[PDB]
Amino acid sequence: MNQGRIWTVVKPTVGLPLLLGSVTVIAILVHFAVLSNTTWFSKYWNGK
Amino acid sequence: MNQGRIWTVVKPTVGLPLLLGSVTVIAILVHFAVLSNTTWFSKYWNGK
Amino acid sequence: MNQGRIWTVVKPTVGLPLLLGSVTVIAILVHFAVLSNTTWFSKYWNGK
Amino acid sequence: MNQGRIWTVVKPTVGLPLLLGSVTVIAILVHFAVLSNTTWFSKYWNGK
Amino acid sequence: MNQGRIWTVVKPTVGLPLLLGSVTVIAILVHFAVLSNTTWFSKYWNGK
Amino acid sequence: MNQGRIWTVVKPTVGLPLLLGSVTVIAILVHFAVLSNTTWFSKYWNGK
Amino acid sequence: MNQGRIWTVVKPTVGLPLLLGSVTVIAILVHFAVLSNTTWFSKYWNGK
Amino acid sequence: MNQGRIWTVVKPTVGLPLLLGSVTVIAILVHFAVLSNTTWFSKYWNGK
Amino acid sequence: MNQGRIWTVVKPTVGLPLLLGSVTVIAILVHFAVLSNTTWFSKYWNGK
Amino acid sequence: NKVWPTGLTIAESEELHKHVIDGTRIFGAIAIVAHFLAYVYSPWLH
Amino acid sequence: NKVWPTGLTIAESEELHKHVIDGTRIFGAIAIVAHFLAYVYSPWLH
Amino acid sequence: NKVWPTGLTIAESEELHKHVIDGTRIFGAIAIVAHFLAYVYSPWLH
Amino acid sequence: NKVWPTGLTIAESEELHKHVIDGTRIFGAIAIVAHFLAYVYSPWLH
Amino acid sequence: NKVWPTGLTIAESEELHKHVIDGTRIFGAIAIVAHFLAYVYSPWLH
Amino acid sequence: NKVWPTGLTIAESEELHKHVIDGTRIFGAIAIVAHFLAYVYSPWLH
Amino acid sequence: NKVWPTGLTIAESEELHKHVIDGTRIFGAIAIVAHFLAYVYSPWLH
Amino acid sequence: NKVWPTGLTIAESEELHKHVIDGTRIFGAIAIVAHFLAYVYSPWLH
Amino acid sequence: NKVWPTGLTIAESEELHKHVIDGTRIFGAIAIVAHFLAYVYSPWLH
Amino acid sequence: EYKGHSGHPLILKQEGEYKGYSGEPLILKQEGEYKGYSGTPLILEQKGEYQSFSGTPLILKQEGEYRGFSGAPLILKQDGEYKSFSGYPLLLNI
Ligand code: BCL
Ligand code: BCL
Ligand code: BCL
Ligand code: BCL
Ligand code: BCL
Ligand code: BCL
Ligand SMILES: CC(C)=CCC/C(C)=C/C=C/C(C)=C/C=C/C(C)=C/C=C/C=C(C)/C=C/C=C(C)/C=C/C=C(\C)CCCC(C)(C)O
Ligand SMILES: CC(C)=CCC/C(C)=C/C=C/C(C)=C/C=C/C(C)=C/C=C/C=C(C)/C=C/C=C(C)/C=C/C=C(\C)CCCC(C)(C)O
Ligand SMILES: CC(C)=CCC/C(C)=C/C=C/C(C)=C/C=C/C(C)=C/C=C/C=C(C)/C=C/C=C(C)/C=C/C=C(\C)CCCC(C)(C)O
Ligand SMILES: CC(C)=CCC/C(C)=C/C=C/C(C)=C/C=C/C(C)=C/C=C/C=C(C)/C=C/C=C(C)/C=C/C=C(\C)CCCC(C)(C)O
Ligand SMILES: CC(C)=CCC/C(C)=C/C=C/C(C)=C/C=C/C(C)=C/C=C/C=C(C)/C=C/C=C(C)/C=C/C=C(\C)CCCC(C)(C)O
Repeated sequence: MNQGRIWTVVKPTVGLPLLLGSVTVIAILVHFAVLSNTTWFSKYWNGK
Repeated sequence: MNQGRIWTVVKPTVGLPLLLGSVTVIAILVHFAVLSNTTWFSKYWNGK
Repeated sequence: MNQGRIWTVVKPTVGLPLLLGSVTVIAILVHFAVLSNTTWFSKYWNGK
Repeated sequence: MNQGRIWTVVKPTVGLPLLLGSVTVIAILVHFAVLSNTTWFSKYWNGK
Repeated sequence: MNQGRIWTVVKPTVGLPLLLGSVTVIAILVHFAVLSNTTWFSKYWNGK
Repeated sequence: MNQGRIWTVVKPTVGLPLLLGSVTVIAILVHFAVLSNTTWFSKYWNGK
Repeated sequence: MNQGRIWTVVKPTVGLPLLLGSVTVIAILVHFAVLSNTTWFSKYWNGK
Repeated sequence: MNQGRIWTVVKPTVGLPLLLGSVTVIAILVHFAVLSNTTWFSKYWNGK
Repeated sequence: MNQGRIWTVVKPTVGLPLLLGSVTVIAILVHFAVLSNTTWFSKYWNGK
Repeated sequence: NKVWPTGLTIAESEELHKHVIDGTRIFGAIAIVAHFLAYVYSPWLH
Repeated sequence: NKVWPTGLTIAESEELHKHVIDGTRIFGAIAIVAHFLAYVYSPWLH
Repeated sequence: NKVWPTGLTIAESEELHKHVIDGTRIFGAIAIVAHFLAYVYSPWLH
Repeated sequence: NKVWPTGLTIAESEELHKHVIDGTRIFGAIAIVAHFLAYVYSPWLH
Repeated sequence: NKVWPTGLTIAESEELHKHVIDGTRIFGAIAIVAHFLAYVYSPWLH
Repeated sequence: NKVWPTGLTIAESEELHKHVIDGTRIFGAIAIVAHFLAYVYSPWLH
Repeated sequence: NKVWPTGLTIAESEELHKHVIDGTRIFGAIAIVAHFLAYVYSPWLH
Repeated sequence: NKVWPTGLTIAESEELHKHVIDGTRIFGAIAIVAHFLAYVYSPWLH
Repeated sequence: NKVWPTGLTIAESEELHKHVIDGTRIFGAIAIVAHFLAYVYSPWLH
Repeated sequence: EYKGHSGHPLILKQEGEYKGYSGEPLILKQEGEYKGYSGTPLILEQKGEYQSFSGTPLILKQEGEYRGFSGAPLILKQDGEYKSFSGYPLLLNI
């Protein structure tokens, strides 16, 4: 909340796509991590 | 519905390909996830 | 049929290769998925 | 046959190497698929 | 704290995205390392 | 021998490296394929 | 201490991020090596 | 010894790095192949 | 000691990073090779 | 108004974003139907 | 009208998009038949 | 003030970063609700 | 006629695409023969 | 002073690096707390 | 004749492609010998 | 003196390398400590 | 003679390729000895 | 003499390459010692 | 003109406009504002400063030297030469 000068030196053409991208990549990885290492999430999809 | 100015600073030649692309890559990854980690989807293709 | 202006802002030298390429890559991936996860498509090549 | 204007908007310096290259890559992938998922292609090399 | 001249010769357009990015990648890798090589972290998610 | 004009629209600085390079990559992949899927080639190195 | 002129011909915009980045990557690899190939480092995190 | 005009159409700044690099990448791949598929080379390092 | 002119046609901004980088990558690969394929180097870290 | 570094004006960008949101709402509508079918014809919540 | 940043007019873009849609409809038509063949000659729904 | 090398003034940069923070606060709000749901319906903290 | 953004006229593009289609038809014919040979010797349909 | 090849003066570089160091020290502060919590709630040293 | 977008004339392009054709023939001749030797010494067809 | 192709003089490069060397000496010093800690607390040579 | 698109003349290109030829001969000459040693000391043909 | 396409004269290139030769010799001289230590303290030839 | 080996024709070409094989229309015209399908509105028109959600404040101003949240100092100054932290010399010279 005090860093807002950052876009004077980091170009938003790289900044926003890398921000919006890597945050989504982290979300994917956390879902894969919990999926690979828990029974309850795997069972949730398997249903029944 | 507030960000309509983003294309003034993120170039559509990268923003729109990455948007449409990564949404598809997410859909691929969710399909591989449910396929690899469920019986019923694996069975659905094996048929009978 | 509603989006036909997209090529005013997405350059065809990238948007057409990426459309044709990714549609092919999606097809390759669905084949490898059904191959890896079914008996009959594996058996279909193995013959007899 | 109607698409012969595509090279007015997709540059041949990329479209031709990608077309020839990806056709070769698709060929390699279909060979590796049948090689891995069939006995007879594997046995054809193992000989006797 | 000696190196404050570095941005005279390393461009912040590359410097800051790599610095923020690789630190985030290192954080991910250390979580995957401890997740793979410990019972208690995996057991923490599995719950019960 | 019809395509003698291809180097008018595909630049030799890319076409010749991609040609010589990918041919070599194909040779490597075919060697690895026969190595992975035959007893006699593995035995040819293992000796005696 | 002889190579002080190397930055007259290697551009710091690439040579410094690669020097800092690769040394970090090397360090990450040596940690993953010793983690995978030793009991005690695996045991150290598992604790008790 | 007939191709010596190739450097009029393939730039040495890419052709020489690709040559020296790929020749080394080939040598690495051959060593990994003989290592993974022979007893005597695996034993040569183990020594004793 | 005959190639001293190579830097007239290979640009030091890439040839020096590629030389120093790849020589390091070679050393990493040889260490991983000897590590994965010997008892004594694997044991050296594990102690005793 | 000025052309910004992407070459669009603010008004052109806002007209562009009308497509992105309409497309996203269309994608949402199809996906909600696809989830309803996947609920009816799979054991997911069932 | 003006050339937009891609170098196309709106009319040249819309004339181009006719190709992209015709190609998609041809691809869709072949795929519908290929699914019917796979339904007949495989256990998928059968 | 001057345009900096990215082509934004300080004031334009600050008005951009307002969106990044508001976006992050909206992301954080949805994520907290998602964690509350995942607590209520999973063995995570049980 | 004008040179389009790739540097080719429409006529030069269509002259190029005659090679791409001729190459595709040659490749298709050569591939059909190899599928016939594979059918003859392999158990694929046999 | 001159603009260096990155487009920043020395003083502009110093003003930038003050943010990087402050950000690093904030990251360090959060990490110490996160390790302390992990020490309390895991067998790590415990 | 004109230099085309690659900076070669048609005559320079054709004189280049003669090297590609003759190089491919030398590769083919060397490869055929390697397949013959492999047939003699391996069980491939043998 | 002349600017070399990287945009630095010899003296600016040599001053730059003073930072690079010192940065390695600091990294080396921390590493010798971290190895000594590992020798004391791990079985590595112990 | 002209500088070609790579910036070399034909003579500069051919004087370069003499290094590529003789460099390949030296690499070949070492590789023969390395293979001879491998034949002598390994069960390869032995 | 002229600057070649890399920006270096022949003399500047040859003065640069002396660093690459002696850098390789230093790396070789360390590597011979590292191999000698591995021969003494590991079963490689031993 | 290219002859080709796989017979004739090798291409189809069309005089006035593209005629589709998959029937007509191939595209929809748009005479004005975007006539979206998923109802309205499609955007919110920002007339002034950013009328954010998630409350206020939304940024903190900087009015001088940066006040580090981790205290001070944030930098060590340099004057006349690089003060080494690992002894001298740092460089040899030719
Ligand atoms: C010999 C194999 C040659 C070939 C040689 C010829 C010759 C010679 C002629 C054509 C002609 C035609 N070719 Mg051709 N052509 C081949 C590949 C193709 C393929 C493809 C593989 O997809 C297609 C779609 C076409 C398309 C066509 C039509 C435009 C046209 C047929 C009109 C006609 O009189 O019809 C009735 C059809 C016929 C008389 C013959 C049709 C032959 C079919 C198309 C061959 C298919 C390949 C076959 C199964 C495998 C051949 C293997 C090779 C021997 C190695 N060619 C290959 C590369 N083609 C003719 C033309 O221009 O007429 C005005 C013509 O004179
Ligand atoms: C079938 C071979 C061609 C084809 C040839 C034609 C022809 C011929 C016509 C159209 C017509 C129409 N086609 Mg078309 N079209 C194809 C692919 C498509 C696809 C698709 C997803 O595949 C779509 C959505 C469309 C869209 C449409 C509309 C733009 C148009 C008016 C429809 C209507 O309400 O008309 C009224 C009509 C009907 C209720 C029935 C029309 C059925 C059409 C002929 C076939 C549609 C696809 C079919 C159901 C599925 C694939 C079949 C297999 C390929 C065998 N085409 C393929 C590539 N199309 C019509 C038109 O332009 O009218 C002015 C028309 O007569
Ligand atoms: C196929 C149907 C269309 C659709 C057709 C319409 C129509 C028609 C109207 C709106 C209107 C609205 N739409 Mg819409 N809209 C769709 C998708 C969306 C989605 C979404 C995430 O999918 C959202 C958030 C919106 C947003 C909105 C609001 C801006 C607005 C007021 C809603 C309301 O409660 O109206 C009152 C309630 C209704 C009109 C009932 C239906 C509203 C809900 C939101 C639609 C849900 C669709 C469902 C998820 C998918 C069904 C798909 C099947 C193929 C049929 N649309 C899909 C793509 N939308 C309205 C408007 O402009 O008001 C001023 C309006 O008249
Ligand atoms: C409705 C959910 C909205 C929201 C709506 C509001 C509203 C409404 C107000 C603020 C206000 C504030 N918001 Mg907000 N805000 C949200 C998310 C955040 C997050 C975050 C990480 O998620 C942060 C750091 C902030 C930051 C802040 C401060 C700038 C300010 C005073 C906080 C305080 O002490 O309130 C103390 C508590 C109150 C004033 C009452 C409760 C207000 C709401 C619930 C925010 C409390 C903060 C808390 C972390 C939110 C968690 C929400 C749950 C995920 C549902 N908002 C989400 C997106 N925000 C206030 C403001 O600007 O006043 C002038 C205010 O009144
Ligand atoms: C509240 C936590 C804040 C913080 C708030 C402050 C405050 C407040 C002050 C400093 C001051 C200092 N800080 Mg600070 N600082 C933090 C993080 C750091 C870290 C780090 C790796 O995390 C470092 C290396 C520094 C560095 C420094 C020095 C430059 C300076 C003198 C320290 C000293 O001996 O004070 C001796 C002591 C004092 C004057 C009073 C007590 C201050 C204590 C010692 C601060 C310890 C922070 C500790 C190392 C890291 C955080 C622990 C976690 C919060 C659990 N800060 C975080 C972000 N910092 C001080 C300063 O400017 O001195 C002139 C000062 O007053
Ligand atoms: C924590 C200590 C500091 C440090 C503080 C100093 C100080 C203080 C001095 C030097 C000086 C020297 N330093 Mg220093 N230096 C460090 C790290 C290094 C490393 C390294 C790989 O880590 C190297 C190779 C050097 C190199 C050198 C030489 C150029 C020079 C002594 C030459 C000599 O023999 O003079 C003859 C011998 C002497 C004058 C006295 C003995 C000096 C000894 C040899 C310094 C040994 C440092 C030791 C290996 C670091 C331990 C790190 C960990 C704390 C374990 N420094 C670390 C970061 N350095 C000296 C100088 O500038 O001289 C003009 C000096 O007095
Ligand atoms: C891994 C596991 C187990 C689980 C993973 C779990 C997980 C993380 C899931 C995450 C899911 C996420 C995040 C989903 C996100 C989905 C989103 C964001 C969808 C967006 C869709 C966007 C569309 C459809 C855009 C269409 C644009 C269009 C049509 C644009 C048209 C533009 C034009 C015509 C130019 C006009 C020019 C002129 C104005 C001049 O006319
Ligand atoms: C992995 C698992 C288990 C599961 C995965 C499941 C999963 C996710 C599946 C997803 C599937 C998806 C998304 C499928 C999407 C398919 C689509 C979109 C197909 C599109 C086809 C488009 C075509 C054919 C375009 C041809 C364009 C053409 C020919 C253009 C020609 C242009 C010209 C001539 C230029 C004119 C210039 C001028 C003269 C006008 O100026
Ligand atoms: C692996 C395991 C087991 C575990 C992994 C554990 C692990 C490490 C987890 C790490 C997690 C981390 C780090 C999470 C970080 C999350 C963050 C940072 C989220 C950020 C969200 C940002 C957003 C939503 C930004 C929206 C921007 C927006 C909307 C911007 C709009 C801009 C505009 C309109 C331009 C205006 C132009 C003009 C001013 C001219 O008008
Ligand atoms: C995996 C297995 C089993 C085995 C693998 C084993 C294996 C191979 C290990 C290999 C290990 C290796 C090789 C390690 C090498 C480590 C090295 C070399 C470390 C170097 C550190 C360098 C640093 C810290 C540099 C900082 C520079 C800095 C901060 C520069 C600052 C510059 C400024 C301020 C600009 C000034 C501007 C103006 C001049 C105008 O004042
Ligand atoms: C996988 C298995 C089992 C097995 C794999 C087996 C296998 C294949 C192994 C292969 C190994 C190979 C090939 C090893 C090769 C090693 C080599 C070649 C090492 C070379 C080192 C070079 C160095 C250190 C250069 C330093 C340059 C320097 C410092 C340059 C300084 C320049 C300056 C100062 C600029 C001056 C500008 C001015 C002022 C003059 O204008």
